[PDB]
Amino acid sequence: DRPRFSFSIAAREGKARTGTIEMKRGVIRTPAFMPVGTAATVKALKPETVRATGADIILGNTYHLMLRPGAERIAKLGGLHSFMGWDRPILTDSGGYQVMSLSKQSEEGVTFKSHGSRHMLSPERSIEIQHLLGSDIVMAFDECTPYPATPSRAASSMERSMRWAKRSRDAFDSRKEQAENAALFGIQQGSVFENLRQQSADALAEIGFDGYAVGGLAVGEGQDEMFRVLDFSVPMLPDDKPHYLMGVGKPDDIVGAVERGIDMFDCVLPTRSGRNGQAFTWDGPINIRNARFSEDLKPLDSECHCAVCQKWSRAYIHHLIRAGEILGAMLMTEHNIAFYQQLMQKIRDSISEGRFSQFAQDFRARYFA
Amino acid sequence: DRPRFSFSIAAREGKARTGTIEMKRGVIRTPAFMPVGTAATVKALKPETVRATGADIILGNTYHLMLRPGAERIAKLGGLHSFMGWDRPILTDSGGYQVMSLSKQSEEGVTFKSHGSRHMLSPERSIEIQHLLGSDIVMAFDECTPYPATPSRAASSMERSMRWAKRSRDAFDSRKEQAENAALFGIQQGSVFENLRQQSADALAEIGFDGYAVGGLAVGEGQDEMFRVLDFSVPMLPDDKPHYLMGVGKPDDIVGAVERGIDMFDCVLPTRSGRNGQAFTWDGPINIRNARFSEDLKPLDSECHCAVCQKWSRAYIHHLIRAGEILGAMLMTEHNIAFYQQLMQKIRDSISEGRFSQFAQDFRARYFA
Ligand SMILES: [Cl-]
Ligand SMILES: [Cl-]
Ligand SMILES: [Zn+2]
Ligand SMILES: [Zn+2]
Repeated sequence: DRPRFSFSIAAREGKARTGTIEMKRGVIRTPAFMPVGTAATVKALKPETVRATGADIILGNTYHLMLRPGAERIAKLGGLHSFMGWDRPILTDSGGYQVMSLSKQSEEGVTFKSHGSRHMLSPERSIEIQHLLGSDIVMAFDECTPYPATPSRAASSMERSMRWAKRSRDAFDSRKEQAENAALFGIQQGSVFENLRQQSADALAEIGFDGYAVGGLAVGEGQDEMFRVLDFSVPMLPDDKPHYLMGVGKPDDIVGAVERGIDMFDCVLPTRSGRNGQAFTWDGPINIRNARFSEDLKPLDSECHCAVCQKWSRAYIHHLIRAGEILGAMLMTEHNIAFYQQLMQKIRDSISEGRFSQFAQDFRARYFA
Repeated sequence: DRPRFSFSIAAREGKARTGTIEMKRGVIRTPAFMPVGTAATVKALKPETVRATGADIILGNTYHLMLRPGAERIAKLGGLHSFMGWDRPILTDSGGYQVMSLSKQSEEGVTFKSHGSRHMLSPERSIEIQHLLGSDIVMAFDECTPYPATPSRAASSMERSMRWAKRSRDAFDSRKEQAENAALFGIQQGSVFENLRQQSADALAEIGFDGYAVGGLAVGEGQDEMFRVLDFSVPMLPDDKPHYLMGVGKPDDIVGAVERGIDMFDCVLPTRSGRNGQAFTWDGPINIRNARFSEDLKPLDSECHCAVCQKWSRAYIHHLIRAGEILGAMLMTEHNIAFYQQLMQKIRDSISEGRFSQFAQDFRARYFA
């Protein structure tokens, strides 16, 4: 009854869009934020809590899960959805970034040492691992180069990534169960160079994908440069397909990226920085460990609708985090993920109502005040 | 409308009793197990989850809370119940054991260094701290001696504890809000010596308390010796008041202690050992980290009614705990506390039905098989 993958744009304002991706396991409202669930858990949250915050889809990692607990093992246990208890869509990263980030490169693929066993990844093996996991949105396997990259290392990694994108496409299409029930996204590369981004976009559009990610950003280029690259890169992608900015980001990063045509986001910031004591508020981030919160009976944020802000004070959460208590990480993480989802809802509503430009201005004025 | 403290025994079988303690913040079904909430949290659980497992009352610690976040601070923030979000009864230990365990003794009290500021505790100060916390069941402040104690160190600590019990009684009665809304328990001491236990029981009964704890056990004496001391010590206490065995214990410890007349228990074992990978089952404890569980799709326990066993496999929880994931600690802890509460429910039902002797035999035969 439900479709494999149907993206519908309900409203536009400038370059920003809002709409839905319908998939067999559920609907994804866009612009969407995906909580990161690296090792088959969104850290410190039950899946029901992740859903309660408003998340429609989570992200899992091919590289981590292939090492622990193992992709064939997860398949034997019934797939990633059943294993971790999340029955809605899951997007899996292909492994390319973490192989470079955490762990021998050739045209066939890459061999590497686990962060210390030896493992192989290729476009075909990445697609097969994501099939074994049961991913709903499969990412093409690419080759990343560190930042800052020379123009030579940018062009060579990009063209190989495009050759690997065609191999990923073919491996995915060769697996009937995958091609009938999942979607495949290609990844635009080319670093900060407009002509390479164009060559990458053209190659991916020639192959044909369900969605297009902007890769190679959120690697330490600063917000000004990221926005500058998004300015020319997103219009190169097919307008009628979703645009996914990998690894981004801070709340203001997300707002500016939506203003430039991005529909999907993932980032560890709300979870990781929550465990570290950083809470997001409409008046900017706060560090709850600061002594100024020790007797503050207000919730983390005065407008937030999350269950944490309905029940517990800053003072209590300050105590938990300073004491190293697990409940501190749980409450900070639930609030931060809920805050991110409320940001996405405000973005979606304001685009639908044709007042997203004003929302972005009002958001920034208060958030950086 | 609700009474300050009303203990009713609904059924008996041998020395075992089952019934209720009615208090202003709720009813406590006995025999009762109290999850330990040391630093104003039952580790890795929201209070709603603690309640969902069946807990009627939790335990907090005078010694830890007076150091962090501070008793006057908690009172300024509205009391411990409001601070941590648990609106049901709270029993607070008086500080005597942790002062000895974790941190200069005289007849007036004890001075000590925090585990490194300097602090004072006396019967009057302990009662006042528990008043500031808003405890529902206040423990008399006593002087503990390490195990194994000589007969001289046992008698001297006990008689001082009895002098301190009268001072605790007087300080409690002097505080109208405390005396009208909370209860006060005295602590029997005397180590493994029958005559000292009798002198202690007589002194406490002369003073008069709402309930009577058996102190000085669960300090490394083994189950045989603990049971031997309970055999003669519990009958010395007033029959018409609750009997509280502090710091106990393993499931078989609890069953045997109920067989000897104990009504209330607290222990860190289900929480602490849950975080460490030990799950309690009706077939005995298992360590979920063991490789034998890596592909085991069964729940932690085949009969357990808890939400963890309804949803997740041993294999998943094995992965979480081996990966150091917070959700592993959350799920193990919820299951273990739920298992303890189901044990207490089975104990209560079997005493009510006059088949507790058979339950204890059936429990032990299966648990140690
Ligand atoms: Cl994270
Ligand atoms: Cl604990
Ligand atoms: Zn909130
Ligand atoms: Zn269970």
